[PDB]
Amino acid sequence: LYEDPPDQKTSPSGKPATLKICSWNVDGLRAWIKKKGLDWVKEEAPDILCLQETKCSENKLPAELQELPGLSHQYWSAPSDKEGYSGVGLLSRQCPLKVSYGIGDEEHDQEGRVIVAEFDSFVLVTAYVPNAGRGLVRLEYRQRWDEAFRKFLKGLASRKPLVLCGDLNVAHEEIDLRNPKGNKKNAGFTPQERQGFGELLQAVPLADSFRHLYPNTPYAYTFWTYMMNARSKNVGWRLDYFLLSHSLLPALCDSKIRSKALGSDHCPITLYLAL
Ligand SMILES: [Cl-]
Ligand SMILES: [Mg+2]
Repeated sequence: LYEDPPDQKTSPSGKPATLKICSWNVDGLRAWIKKKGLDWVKEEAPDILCLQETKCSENKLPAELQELPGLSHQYWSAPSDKEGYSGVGLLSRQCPLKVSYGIGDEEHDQEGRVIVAEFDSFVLVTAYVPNAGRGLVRLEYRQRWDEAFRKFLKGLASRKPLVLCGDLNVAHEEIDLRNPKGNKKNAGFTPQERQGFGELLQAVPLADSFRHLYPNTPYAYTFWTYMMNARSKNVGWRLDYFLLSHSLLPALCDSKIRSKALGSDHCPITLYLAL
């Protein structure tokens, strides 16, 4: 049983939130639209909306999307017929200084997984990290991914404060999933993936915004398998994060998990900063 606390919209020093970022693995744009994903997003009214697993291989974006109120600057993984392609999206009220795609490493840049948007005061990265796979078939690949990604982000953070959000496909600690003992050998909770996530936090460095604010809170999940009504039982995993440069912690007001928002097998997460 989990109840997200009310939105806290001031920083530790009392500054009003000035930026609201929403991130959501949508499990396919079209299916998500059908399930009222966009109605929810219009209620949330974020300054920036980051979407993962759009499954938008085809050139044509749905019309509902370009028309989304306020969020007129929209960046999508380039459409691709490549097998294994996932697609991410980054939509913004303000025009970014600069937008980039991928992580400068060809092995990891074929599947539309990463968008970088630079603003004046910080850089925003959204990512859909590769799942380690059924029977751990993509585990060795995931370890090469974690290292390249860590290095790429360490590079960005050296220029400007960093915000990374998205589906990072790992539950960090035992408190991060309902069933830690049964999943030691499943994608998302292997020691390798937990270790990669620990090295990410250290090397960049980055802080886990939710767990920073709520260090003891259990049953706070962000994903539930469609299988066997896991969501009804809250049999879930926290795979979605906002990770912040330490220098942004004094700007951090709250980090939310939108437990009841329907539309996908993940729920949205939301970040408030005072910048
Ligand atoms: Cl994946
Ligand atoms: Mg999915």
